[PDB]
Amino acid sequence: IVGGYTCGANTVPYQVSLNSGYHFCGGSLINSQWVVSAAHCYKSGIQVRLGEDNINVVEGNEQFISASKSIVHPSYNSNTLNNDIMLIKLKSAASLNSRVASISLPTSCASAGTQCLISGWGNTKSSGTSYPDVLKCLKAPILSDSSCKSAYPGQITSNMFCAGYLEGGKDSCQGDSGGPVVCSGKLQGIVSWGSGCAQKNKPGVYTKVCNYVSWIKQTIASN
Ligand SMILES: NC(=[NH2+])c1ccc2[nH]c(-c3ccccc3O)nc2c1
Ligand SMILES: [Ca+2]
Repeated sequence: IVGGYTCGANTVPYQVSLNSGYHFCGGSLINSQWVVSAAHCYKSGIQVRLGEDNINVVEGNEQFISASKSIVHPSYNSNTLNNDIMLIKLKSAASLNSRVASISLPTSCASAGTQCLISGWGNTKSSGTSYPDVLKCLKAPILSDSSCKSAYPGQITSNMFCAGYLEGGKDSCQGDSGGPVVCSGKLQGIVSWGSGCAQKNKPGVYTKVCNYVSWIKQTIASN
């Protein structure tokens, strides 16, 4: 996260870190046995880390659980990143409490102007790599479809939305992929891609979760 602030330990209880010997992506806890992240974060050997704040120190509240299965959306396209969503079932259920809690799925899509909270342990520099130890937060508004499509002509599908600042300086960045974009207490987006990080006129692009709620529900129901 570039231009963001330190969230404060466990203030984002649904945030998870996907770890394979190092933190590589973020994710969101939606129930005690399922996490939602981005299909481009897929790999085998994933350990899900819940209740985390400093990812390099065990400080208490952490729950490390291995992934039992990862379900990438069947229509995920790695060249366009369309349908960039994945579900991870945990080997055992997490113990939910005030530090580890699930986030609700939306009932409607959000409108441009809606303010959302984006969080993650990704890069905090737009030029160079500086990964933080603790969770960073950023408040960003959803942008109108015309500004999004004017910024990335031909690259935005109806399963994507832009959020951020066209003047530059604040954005999600590498290491944040798969994490949450929460607006009014509902999971509306998943960190998916962007051109560089925090560059002027190049906002972040996110998976539009409201288009997948029925798939998420049907898939969890059958697995
Ligand atoms: N500017 C952004 N809003 C952004 C967000 C997530 C990203 N994730 C990545 C990324 C880069 C290399 C490998 C995996 C990634 O998810 N770049 C990213 C850029
Ligand atoms: Ca820790």
